[PDB]
Amino acid sequence: ATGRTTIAIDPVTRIEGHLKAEVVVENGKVVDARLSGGMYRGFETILRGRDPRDASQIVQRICGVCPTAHSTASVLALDEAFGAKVPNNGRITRNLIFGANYLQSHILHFYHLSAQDFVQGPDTAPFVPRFPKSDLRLSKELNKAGVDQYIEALEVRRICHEMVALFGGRMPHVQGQVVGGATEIPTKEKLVEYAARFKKVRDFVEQKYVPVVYTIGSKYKDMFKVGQGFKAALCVGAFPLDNSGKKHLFMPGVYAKGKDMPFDPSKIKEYVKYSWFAEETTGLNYKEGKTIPAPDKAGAYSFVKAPRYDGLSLEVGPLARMWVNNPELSPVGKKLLKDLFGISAKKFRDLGEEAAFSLMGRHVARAEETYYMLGAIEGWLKEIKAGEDTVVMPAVPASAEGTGFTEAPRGSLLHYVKVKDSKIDNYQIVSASLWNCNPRDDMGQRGAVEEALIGIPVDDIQNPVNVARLIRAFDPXLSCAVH
Amino acid sequence: GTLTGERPPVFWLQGQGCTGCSVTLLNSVHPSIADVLLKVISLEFHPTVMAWEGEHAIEHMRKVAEKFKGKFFLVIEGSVPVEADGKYCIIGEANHHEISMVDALKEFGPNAAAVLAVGTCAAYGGIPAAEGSETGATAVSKFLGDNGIKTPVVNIPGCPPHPDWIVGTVVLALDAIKKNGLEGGLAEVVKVLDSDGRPTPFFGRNIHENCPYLDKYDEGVMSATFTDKVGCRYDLGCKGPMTMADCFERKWNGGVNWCVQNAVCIGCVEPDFPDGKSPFYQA
Ligand code: SF4
Ligand code: SF4
Ligand code: FCO
Ligand SMILES: [Cl-]
Ligand SMILES: [Fe+2]
Ligand code: NI
Ligand SMILES: [S]
Repeated sequence: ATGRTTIAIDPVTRIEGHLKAEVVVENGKVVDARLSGGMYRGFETILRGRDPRDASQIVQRICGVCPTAHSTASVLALDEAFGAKVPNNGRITRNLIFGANYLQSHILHFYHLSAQDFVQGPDTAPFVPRFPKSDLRLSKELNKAGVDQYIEALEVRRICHEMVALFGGRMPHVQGQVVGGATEIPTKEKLVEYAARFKKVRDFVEQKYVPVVYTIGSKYKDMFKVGQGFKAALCVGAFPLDNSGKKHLFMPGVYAKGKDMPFDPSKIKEYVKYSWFAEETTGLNYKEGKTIPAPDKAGAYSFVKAPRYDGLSLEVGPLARMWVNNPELSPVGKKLLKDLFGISAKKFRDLGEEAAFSLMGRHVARAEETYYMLGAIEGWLKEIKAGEDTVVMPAVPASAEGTGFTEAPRGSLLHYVKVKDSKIDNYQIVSASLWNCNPRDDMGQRGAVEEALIGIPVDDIQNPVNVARLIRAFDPXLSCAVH
Repeated sequence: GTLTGERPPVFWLQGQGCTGCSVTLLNSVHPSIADVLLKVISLEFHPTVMAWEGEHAIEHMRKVAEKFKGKFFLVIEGSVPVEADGKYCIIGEANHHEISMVDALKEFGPNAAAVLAVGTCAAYGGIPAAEGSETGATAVSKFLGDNGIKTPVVNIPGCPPHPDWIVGTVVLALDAIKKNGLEGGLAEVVKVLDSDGRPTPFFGRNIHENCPYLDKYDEGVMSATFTDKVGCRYDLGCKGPMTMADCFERKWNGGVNWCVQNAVCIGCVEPDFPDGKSPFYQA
């Protein structure tokens, strides 16, 4: 048996943003963890005093990987506050703009962020140097397939951004979503252009990406046995499928302690004992949220606040959404689960709680979700009406409030705005990687990733590769988490 | 390019950025990002994409920086916050010491061949320096000057920049250096920067004076809803008149759209962005 080694990793690379992870290893396993989000900008104070319509541009600069998610949450919050009634065709157009970035983001995450955890790249920077014992298990052929797909995926993710820009104007940082809808009516010609790009993305997802995740996973079966954490998840709903506000591609729900429960947003509170914010601001629901930085506060270790749902520490993201909603698995997933794993499965939960809530399970969920999104986009391409108006032009209210709820590629996102004297009085963001990558709450309960690190194997303290492998399975974005 | 050609070392440091300047670069069409990474530059440190991590990644950058002292390119994405002794942006930890963005720029800035301030945050402060902020977010050139660091700075702004502005500025610099050496080449680059540090091939022309809707502007024919694509966008908030960029011709994302066609220009390449360009949706 071995004793303790304490390992600090700053920067954690092949994520978005600024993260330090510190783990305590005893006898070959992580026994404690602390995550530190290291960069703060303070959008919630920058936004104050502005014309509320500016928010749907300003807030995207929280993150240039998921800006369409922030755009969406912001315009939904503004729609509610302004009483803007988005035309049906604008609802669909928004779904086409945002849906295309789910494809971009998941492909970016698996190939350009995560795949080097399992694949040795070409012998030049930024693929070397790396840990001398990186635990890269793939055959020469399968490793080369991984590199070839990494390279192809650079073009595929770029094509996804062309899809976003067709009706979104440009990407990163769309111009095409505003309060009241979408700024550009889709034309027949541009819908052909979107569909032609979408077909190429679909073929890559179906033929390369989903199969490679199961295939690599089958060489790392041990990675389905670690990373469970609390086995607790959150989904707030996303992609409205009609104009009622009640039907969504991903429906809301909470899962914790083995039980499904409804989602009530009034049960969200953000704690700050272990966060660099003034102690008087602890425990606030977002409708009363406050952002008062305290970078010298003793005992704190992160610029991420600690959100809790009725006291529960929950995770968010593809696993959360796919677990809560339990869709049918992809045809190739069903086949490869049988052929490579001996698993008979029809729906996502047939993986079982332990394997789903695991390091490799989160990669599988993300690939499955990418396939699921293809069918949603196909549906929207059949439902959209070329030439039909997509926007209304609402007057700015003097006094109002609104909340926008959606699912960013990494998990649940909400924006809350309060307007007073026709200007932003408060704006509060509760984002996906906030739920995943937060520090302890005021009672000392760890954040989701902190808890999922417990039990991670570190058989070689000189090459502790599984620490960051676990972190990357959650697709962290610390710029989103801190804002 | 060729896989076996000369490729200068680049370190890419993120301060108060959003990673959008990195993502926009990933969207380069010609040359593709694969070709940039394998044939044009050697990206030795970049936290979003590099293989190694933590103190080992920092030490790798330090070893390359010593070997190529005076000769590496330093890209900065995001602003540099000076308040609270730099604590609003920590970029790494090595030798049991945290490394702030302030520390990192003081360490590597003096030893770079040139600093490329990519994006409006790095070039001019941008959103992190806007009204309501409290981190002391500072533009690269100002931070370096305040600290006596004389290394040349080239600004490639935008929020985000177009990939062609980033790659094209790199290509222009590398060509000047091939013809004239490092000092002579950087002198030739500086000669083609405007008063805001921006390369004139990309930022030397005004959007509005080259806009396809200029006739409508001059006739006073203004769209009243975003989806009316016939009229000028001025009353909807377009900041084209005060913006120097080539978007009207280059467009975005493989030429599929641009901000004025789709909605409005928000003036994202300008030193006063965002506050001097706000409100975005009124003239
Ligand atoms: S105000 Fe904008 S849309 Fe109108 S002519 Fe000028 S740049 Fe073009
Ligand atoms: S059109 Fe205006 S807002 Fe759009 S990228 Fe060009 S300068 Fe920036
Ligand atoms: N996806 C994404 Fe960004 C994060 N985390 C948000 O919300
Ligand atoms: Cl997004
Ligand atoms: Fe927040
Ligand atoms: Ni993000
Ligand atoms: S993100």
